[PDB]
Amino acid sequence: SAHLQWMVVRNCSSFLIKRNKQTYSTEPNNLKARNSFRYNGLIHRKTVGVEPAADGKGVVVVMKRRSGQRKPATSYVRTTINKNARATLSSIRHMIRKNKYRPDLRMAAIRRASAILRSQKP
Amino acid sequence: DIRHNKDRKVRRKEPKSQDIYLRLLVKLYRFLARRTNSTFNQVVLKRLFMSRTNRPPLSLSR
Amino acid sequence: AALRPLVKPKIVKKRTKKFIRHQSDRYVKIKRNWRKPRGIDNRVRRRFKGQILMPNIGYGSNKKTKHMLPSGFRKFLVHNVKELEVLLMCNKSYCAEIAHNVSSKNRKAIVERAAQLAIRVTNPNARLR
Amino acid sequence: TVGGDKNGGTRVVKLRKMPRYYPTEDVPRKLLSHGKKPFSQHVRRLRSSITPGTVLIILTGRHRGKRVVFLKQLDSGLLLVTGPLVINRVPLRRTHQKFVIATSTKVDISDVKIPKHLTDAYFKKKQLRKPRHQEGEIFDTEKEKYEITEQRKADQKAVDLQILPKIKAVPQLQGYLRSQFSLTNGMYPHKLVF
Amino acid sequence: PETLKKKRRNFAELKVKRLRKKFALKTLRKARRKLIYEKAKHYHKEYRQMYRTEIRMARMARKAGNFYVPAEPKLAFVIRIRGINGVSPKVRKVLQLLRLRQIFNGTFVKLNKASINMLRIVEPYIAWGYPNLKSVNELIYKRGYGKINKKRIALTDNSLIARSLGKFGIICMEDLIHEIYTVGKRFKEANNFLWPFKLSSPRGGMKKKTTHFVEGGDAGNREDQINRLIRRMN
RNA sequence: CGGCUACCCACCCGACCCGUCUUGAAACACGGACCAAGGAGUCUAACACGUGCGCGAGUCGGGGGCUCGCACGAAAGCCGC
RNA sequence: GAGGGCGUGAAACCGUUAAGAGGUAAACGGGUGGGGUCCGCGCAGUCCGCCCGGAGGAUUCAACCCGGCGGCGGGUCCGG
Ligand SMILES: [Mg+2]
Ligand SMILES: [Mg+2]
Ligand SMILES: [Mg+2]
Ligand SMILES: [Mg+2]
Ligand SMILES: [Mg+2]
Ligand SMILES: [Mg+2]
Ligand SMILES: [Mg+2]
Ligand SMILES: [Mg+2]
Ligand SMILES: [Mg+2]
Ligand SMILES: [Mg+2]
Ligand SMILES: [Mg+2]
Ligand SMILES: [Mg+2]
Ligand SMILES: [Mg+2]
Ligand SMILES: [Mg+2]
Ligand SMILES: [Mg+2]
Repeated sequence: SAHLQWMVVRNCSSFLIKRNKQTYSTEPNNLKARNSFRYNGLIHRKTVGVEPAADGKGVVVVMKRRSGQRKPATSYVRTTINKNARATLSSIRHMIRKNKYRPDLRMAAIRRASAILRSQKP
Repeated sequence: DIRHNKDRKVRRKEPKSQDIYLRLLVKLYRFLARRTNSTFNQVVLKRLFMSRTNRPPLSLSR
Repeated sequence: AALRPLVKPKIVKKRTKKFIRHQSDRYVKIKRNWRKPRGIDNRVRRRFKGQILMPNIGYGSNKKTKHMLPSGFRKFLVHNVKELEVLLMCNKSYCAEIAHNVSSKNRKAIVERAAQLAIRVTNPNARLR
Repeated sequence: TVGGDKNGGTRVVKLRKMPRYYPTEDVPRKLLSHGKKPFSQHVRRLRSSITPGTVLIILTGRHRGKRVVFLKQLDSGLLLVTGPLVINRVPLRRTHQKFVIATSTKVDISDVKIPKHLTDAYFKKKQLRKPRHQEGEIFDTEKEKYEITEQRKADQKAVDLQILPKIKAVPQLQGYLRSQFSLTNGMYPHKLVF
Repeated sequence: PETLKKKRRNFAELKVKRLRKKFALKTLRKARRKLIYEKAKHYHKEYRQMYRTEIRMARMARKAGNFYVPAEPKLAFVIRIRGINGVSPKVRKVLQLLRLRQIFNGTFVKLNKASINMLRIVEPYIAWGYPNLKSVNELIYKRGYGKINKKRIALTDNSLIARSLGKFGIICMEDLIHEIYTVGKRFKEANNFLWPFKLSSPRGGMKKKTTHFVEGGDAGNREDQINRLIRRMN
């Protein structure tokens, strides 16, 4: 039930900021900032997300387990990748190309990972 | 030139109701009537935009 | 060494002047804001020559360059650091603008986060001593 | 590509590896237009009044209306002219076709015997600087202006010693080229015959 | 896998399936090219013969001291001359039926007993004449616009004509020009397919626009002099 | 060095003072010295049409009663012979 | 710069200081030019990121295997 939930979340929902002519969805598990159906990370059975590590280096990747639904305690598996600028970029690409696992938004995840690595470099 | 009093088609192209299930039905039947090239799909998509009056309740004996 | 945006075209404006309300110069009670003149024998309503101009849909700027700053970015208003990381993916076309009611203690943190994220800020180095 | 190693056999090497950084929202590609050539592949045009051995007036140059002799057309589309340094102090100079006025006078120059080493690449402006930041000296280059010799004077002395025997044959050409063109009050160019 | 190795050959088989189709399409396109070339050649020969026979008949008649009169031209080009506001409905209806709504536009009309009177009704607002072959050629090439649908699509490729009007045999623009200049059984469709030719203002300047051409103006019958005006309007 | 603009000045062209009654308003027709605040199509009952919702030859508890005393409860929940 | 109808302190109006202008009342729209405040840059000296071929140094991993956990996919729907 992805479209049924999107017809409720597309408006009248929290996390949404549209003060200017552009709107932003701002979910804890989301790659881009656009409030769209193909990029929402709360309504699908399979979701990929990247995030800067809490220690100060590396990238954490959150994947929707899909094994047990409606159980947000273990619904997300979190891994940590701390490698050079290319090994992480290749591992994240394999994580979406080898498995089917939502083949789209692969470029979105890769771009976000590269952008957060650019900020982790200094 | 030509008068512009009848240039705008008054027919509706979007359901005024906010029912989510009706919206999903419209989103599905629009794709069907656009792709399958079926006049039945076209007419059943057109009949979903209609209001409460234009969709009369058909009885069982009829 | 300002932050280079993405490709930007030469923005052209159809009208560079702001529309002035009719007879707003003679009386100071009449604000500069434009109001549609609805007189039965007014010159501006029937568009006599030599009078002031009325704003219509024709003066609409190009949609490709609408809401674009002269630097080449499009501004987005922020309040804290949480609403700054949302512009991470759109740093090449969109830029940040800190609100006016943000204190100087919490403003420098936003500036440092934007500098780390390589996000253009329209009002940098503001309210410094 | 497969190269030997120290331990563990040999490992394959992948040339042109994947990039490490991706800029977001990259610019799309063009529409692949046609009929557009670079400057090096353009066809060069010349006016019928500009023939080898013609006098030209340098209007927009730094000489501001000097009479020079035209030698030949280069490959980039610019005219290679020269005035006798004894007559008028102008070296072998590059000029533009549309920026000169051609006088109907002609000089027998067919036996010019122009060298082949000088070309469009021979006439360039090179600027270099030692420091990257700002300093008192002006780049250490423009302070002492260019004074390259033994190559700018060699070809000049090779060409003028051949051009002068052809100019001095005309009864009053060395003075005509010495003079500088100017517009007085009595004549207008639309009626003047050049 | 072996199934993937067989799918490798199936990919080449589908490539050959597309290649044979595109090769047949290219051969058919070359055949249609040759066909339209031959049709244009035949039309040029027909134009030569029809232009020479007009002088042939006159020369063979003048030898016996007897005058020869040609046939009345069956095609007439009409241009709108006057403006929009300030027109009677009796003539505005005819202007709307002649597809002449805005000023300075022209269309071809098949001359008949009804069309002659229709033009006479709106004579003060139109300038009509007998177009020439080169004028028709220019009006179809430069200002040629057809409507495959309710939109005005520019005439650039012969496929645009062959798709909408090819069911009668007018596949090419030369066929269109021939059907226009040699009005026959399929002239109405070819004329209605063409959008009203939006013409520019003349160069030499129109003399006494409100006066008839006979009195010294321009709004009237310009049988042979309308080409000199078309040359400046287009 | 670049800068449109809500800064000032000058030239060229066009430019009569706004609102409503009127076929006709800049009028020798009426109101306005200027500025700040307030200021005018609301609400109830009934009717007609159209739209959204729920049920459907049925529909409606707005009138009362029931559970526990309740800041939110002058709410909400229920009646089923 | 809260001094006994004293929080904040607008407009009409008036005084002073600075700038500019002045015979067709002032004002106004279209287009330029001049002056001034201010803004951004430091002005013959400043564009970014990717790949490769070279010039020097330091590091563990990546190829591959092993231990091993976490998730993906379907075959038997196997014990349920
Ligand atoms: Mg209208
Ligand atoms: Mg109507
Ligand atoms: Mg009126
Ligand atoms: Mg002219
Ligand atoms: Mg009023
Ligand atoms: Mg009255
Ligand atoms: Mg009266
Ligand atoms: Mg009035
Ligand atoms: Mg009055
Ligand atoms: Mg009176
Ligand atoms: Mg009064
Ligand atoms: Mg008020
Ligand atoms: Mg105080
Ligand atoms: Mg006080
Ligand atoms: Mg003064």
